[PDB]
Amino acid sequence: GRLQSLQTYVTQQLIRAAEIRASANLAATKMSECVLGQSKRVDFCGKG
Amino acid sequence: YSNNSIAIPTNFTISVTTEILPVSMTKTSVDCTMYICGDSTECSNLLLQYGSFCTQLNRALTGIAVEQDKNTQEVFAQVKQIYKTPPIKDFGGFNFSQILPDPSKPSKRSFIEDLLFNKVFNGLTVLPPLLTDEMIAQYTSALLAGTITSGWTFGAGAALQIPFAMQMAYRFNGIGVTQNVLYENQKLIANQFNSAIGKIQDSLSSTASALGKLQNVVNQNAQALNTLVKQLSSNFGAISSVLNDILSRLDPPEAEVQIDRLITGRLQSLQTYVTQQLIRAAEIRASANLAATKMSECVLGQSKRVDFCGKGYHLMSFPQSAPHGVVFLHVTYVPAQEKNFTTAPAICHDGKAHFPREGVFVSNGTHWFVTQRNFYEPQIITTDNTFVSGNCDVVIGIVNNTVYDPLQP
Amino acid sequence: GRLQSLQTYVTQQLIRAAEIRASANLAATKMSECVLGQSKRVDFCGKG
Amino acid sequence: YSNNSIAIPTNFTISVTTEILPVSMTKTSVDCTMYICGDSTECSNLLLQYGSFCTQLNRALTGIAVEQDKNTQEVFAQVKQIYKTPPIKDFGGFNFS
Amino acid sequence: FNGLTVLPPLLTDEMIAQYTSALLAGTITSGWTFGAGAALQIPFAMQMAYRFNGIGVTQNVLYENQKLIANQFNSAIGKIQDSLSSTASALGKLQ
Amino acid sequence: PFQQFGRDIADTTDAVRDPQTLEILDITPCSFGGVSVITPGTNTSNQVAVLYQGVNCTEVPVASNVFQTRAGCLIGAEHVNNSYECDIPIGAGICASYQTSQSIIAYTMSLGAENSVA
Ligand SMILES: *[C@@H]1O[C@H](CO)[C@@H](O[C@@H]2O[C@H](CO)[C@@H](O)[C@H](O)[C@H]2NC(C)=O)[C@H](O)[C@H]1NC(C)=O
Ligand SMILES: *[C@@H]1O[C@H](CO)[C@@H](O[C@@H]2O[C@H](CO)[C@@H](O)[C@H](O)[C@H]2NC(C)=O)[C@H](O)[C@H]1NC(C)=O
Ligand SMILES: *[C@@H]1O[C@H](CO)[C@@H](O[C@@H]2O[C@H](CO)[C@@H](O)[C@H](O)[C@H]2NC(C)=O)[C@H](O)[C@H]1NC(C)=O
Ligand SMILES: *[C@@H]1O[C@H](CO)[C@@H](O[C@@H]2O[C@H](CO)[C@@H](O)[C@H](O)[C@H]2NC(C)=O)[C@H](O)[C@H]1NC(C)=O
Ligand SMILES: *[C@@H]1O[C@H](CO)[C@@H](O[C@@H]2O[C@H](CO)[C@@H](O)[C@H](O)[C@H]2NC(C)=O)[C@H](O)[C@H]1NC(C)=O
Ligand SMILES: *[C@@H]1O[C@H](CO)[C@@H](O[C@@H]2O[C@H](CO)[C@@H](O)[C@H](O)[C@H]2NC(C)=O)[C@H](O)[C@H]1NC(C)=O
Ligand SMILES: *[C@@H]1O[C@H](CO)[C@@H](O)[C@H](O)[C@H]1NC(C)=O
Ligand SMILES: *[C@@H]1O[C@H](CO)[C@@H](O)[C@H](O)[C@H]1NC(C)=O
Ligand SMILES: *[C@@H]1O[C@H](CO)[C@@H](O)[C@H](O)[C@H]1NC(C)=O
Ligand SMILES: *[C@@H]1O[C@H](CO)[C@@H](O)[C@H](O)[C@H]1NC(C)=O
Repeated sequence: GRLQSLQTYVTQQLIRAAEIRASANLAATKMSECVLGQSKRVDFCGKG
Repeated sequence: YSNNSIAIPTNFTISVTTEILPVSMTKTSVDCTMYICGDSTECSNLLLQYGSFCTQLNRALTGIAVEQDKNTQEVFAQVKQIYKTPPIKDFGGFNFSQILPDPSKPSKRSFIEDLLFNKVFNGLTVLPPLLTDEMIAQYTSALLAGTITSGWTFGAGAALQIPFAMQMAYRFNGIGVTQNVLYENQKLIANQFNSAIGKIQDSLSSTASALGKLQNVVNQNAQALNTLVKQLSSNFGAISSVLNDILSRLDPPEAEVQIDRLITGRLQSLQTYVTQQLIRAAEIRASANLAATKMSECVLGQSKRVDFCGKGYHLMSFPQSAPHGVVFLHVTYVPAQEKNFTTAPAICHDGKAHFPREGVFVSNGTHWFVTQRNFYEPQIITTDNTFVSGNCDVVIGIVNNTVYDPLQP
Repeated sequence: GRLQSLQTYVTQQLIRAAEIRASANLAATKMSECVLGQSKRVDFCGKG
Repeated sequence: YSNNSIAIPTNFTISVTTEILPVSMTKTSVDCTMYICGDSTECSNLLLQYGSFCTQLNRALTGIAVEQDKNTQEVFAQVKQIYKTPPIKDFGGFNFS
Repeated sequence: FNGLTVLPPLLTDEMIAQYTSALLAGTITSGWTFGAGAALQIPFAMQMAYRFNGIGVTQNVLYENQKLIANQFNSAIGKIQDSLSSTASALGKLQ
Repeated sequence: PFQQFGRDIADTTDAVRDPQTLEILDITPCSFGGVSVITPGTNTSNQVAVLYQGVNCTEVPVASNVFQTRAGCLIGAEHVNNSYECDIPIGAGICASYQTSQSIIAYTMSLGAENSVA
């Protein structure tokens, strides 16, 4: 029982970590383009 | 390839291509106790000893459903207001009948949307989506009307009207081709656009495997549910699959242990199903984020990113709805009918080098002209379309020639 | 025991395949935009 | 920083940098019945009562393999035709050897 | 092998090399034109002038410094070879 | 004539023949679903509405104002004929809100202001 609980926790943590990594990649891209430059991509670095 | 030859197109072609992206999947919620044993009170009492092995699954499925609704909302809901096309539809020759809504049909969907739509319990329930198909079609129609009437403006502030011919001239100017190219070929371009849309409708109607991704998603979900239901009726090493017989024709201890084994088997099946659904939902969320980005960048503006919004030089895109997905029609400009020429980095007129302000030097074979890099409209070399920098000693490939000046009355 | 081991291996492989697919999508985008064109996005196609 | 001073470059530098991205992984496929017990008939008979557990794993592994093939195809196969450089390579001083 | 097998990739390494060589040849000979329609030839000096003009630097900057820029490019490529050859931990992700 | 009971694709019995009188009976599962409470927050009011997901209101008293939606049957909310922005999403284009004496209403979602560019 305890091993099943721990394995479920580990799998959920892995999926959550993948989601957070995707969000961090998006944040890094926005820092590279919006802050260090001036993006012409529509609705990427704000509305307008 | 050679060091003094350049090829420049003399015509062009307007090509429309589709693109299908799934954005959401069906929202199924499966009860734990009802699925494991929906009628045996002693089985539920036995399962209660496992702790929170039935709340985690419900929480995960609820999160997945919320994710699906958020995916649809972020992909489609991107307009503050609901725009409408004018009753008069003289757009200078461009014919949007295939994409604009049809009021005759009860569903108020366009031709292509109708083609796309027609072409495509043991404790399990399927929740309805928050946005009905009519609201998705209303969002799509609002986006189309805003793009046709306004252009870039309605996605970056107050919506501003502009004739479609002049909007297309702006979009041509945004890829390196001047306005006169469109203004002097308006009928040809309009006919090409209409023919391309007609071919798109015919191609979507003919091939039976164009909408593969949405069918893949639907089939995967159905197969997962069917596998779960089939796994429900299995012995898992016990005497019989059904637990009613186990509880009836057996003593309480052995019936209890067999029920425990069946509970373990069904719990493992449910856990595997939930994990697979979580991974699939992550994939669908990635696809929905891509679709939202394409809507923001290709539909609400003009994108200079290569191979992103179509295949060629992007002009505009039109969204179309689909069951659990979205379809774009990327209008692109592709050059055609090139012609060989002879080029030169600069020109030596009076001991000083002359470089083009914008364009490139070409040669009929005897004379020299200045032409656009994308379209062939040669014109005589003059002082206004060239700029002078340096003498005739450092450029490797300079060509002796004469330039004209307007000031000579 | 062996079924549990096999299912754990399959789940880890699925997560790893998702990560590799994200990397492959990034590589395809960089090939489309850096190689076949000239990107104006800052720090996407190299530093500078 | 001051409200009237600006700095402007007078030269430049052409710098080349690398970047490595993994596009695919090795395509494996593990049989279920053979891995669990490849020769014991009694074991296979016992396993058959567990339901369709050796089908889901095979389906997942096949999906991973076809995904790897699609990854490579979509990353690399982006040219309709196969272009060839001219036999004489004089690109104005640039050396691509 | 306990019932585990390794399938071969559909595209062999020579085919991947052929794709990469085709992309390089198209980039060198055509520019960005081959990725958006018919492939149009252009001298590499003029294509690099276009690419300089794309980042806000006029063409005369290239045309008056062609030899220096070519030497810089060649030196950079040689340094890439040396850096990849010496440092064996560069290929971290694939490993 | 020789068939006794029917099955669906998922091997679930969904039709049987009465042994005494040779007539076909259709087996339908007994209604079930989740219960959802719609509240405007304790900081505003202590009045709530109840939604029975995917269940007809006829089976509701077996196990105030009764309104039947596509997502289920809404108990305790008064269906108005107007259309406002979605405050609390119920399902299938139905939203609930706390408006003004004071009551919980259940309207149809509005997709924003109506506009028409000249
Ligand atoms: C560019 O291509 C179009 C075809 O896409 C040419 O238009 C055709 O012209 C011929 C002769 O003028 C007509 O017989 C065809 O009916 C035209 N087709 C269409 C669809 O209009 C056009 O002439 C070409 N432009 C140039 C400068 O050659
Ligand atoms: C825009 O195109 C559509 C179809 O391409 C045109 O609709 C056609 O109209 C003719 C004349 O009434 C009919 O014979 C066809 O059957 C129609 N096609 C379809 C698919 O219904 C429409 O007329 C065009 N727009 C304008 C303003 O002419
Ligand atoms: C070089 O360019 C000139 C200018 O366009 C071309 O000469 C013209 O040819 C047309 C057609 O024969 C005549 O109508 C014009 O009067 C000519 N103008 C001049 C200034 O000569 C000439 O054809 C081009 N060279 C080649 C090889 O085509
Ligand atoms: C711009 O930088 C380059 C090098 O990056 C300079 O070229 C060097 O000039 C020095 C001084 O004559 C020589 O000793 C080096 O051998 C040159 N290097 C190369 C690679 O040619 C160049 O002089 C600089 N520009 C200016 C205006 O000084
Ligand atoms: C591009 O650079 C390479 C490497 O420096 C040159 O190849 C060398 O050429 C010389 C000339 O005979 C040989 O002595 C070297 O052995 C070659 N090196 C290698 C590694 O093969 C190549 O010649 C240059 N390209 C051009 C057109 O000169
Ligand atoms: C089983 O027995 C019942 C009771 O007699 C049968 O029902 C009767 O069948 C006769 C046959 O003509 C009818 O006339 C009567 O009206 C029926 N009575 C009722 C109350 O239904 C039934 O038919 C028998 N079934 C079989 C298969 O023999
Ligand atoms: C340009 O010249 C080359 C030389 O062989 C030829 O192959 C090519 O077809 C020519 N271009 C056109 C448009 O004919
Ligand atoms: C082009 O190459 C030829 C020989 O290959 C040479 O004679 C000519 O001067 C070169 N021209 C330029 C502009 O490089
Ligand atoms: C161009 O003209 C100048 C002056 O007439 C002359 O010195 C030079 O040699 C000419 N160039 C060519 C390539 O004939
Ligand atoms: C709302 O509309 C329906 C259908 O027209 C009608 O039966 C009902 O009386 C209306 N209710 C109100 C409050 O207007």
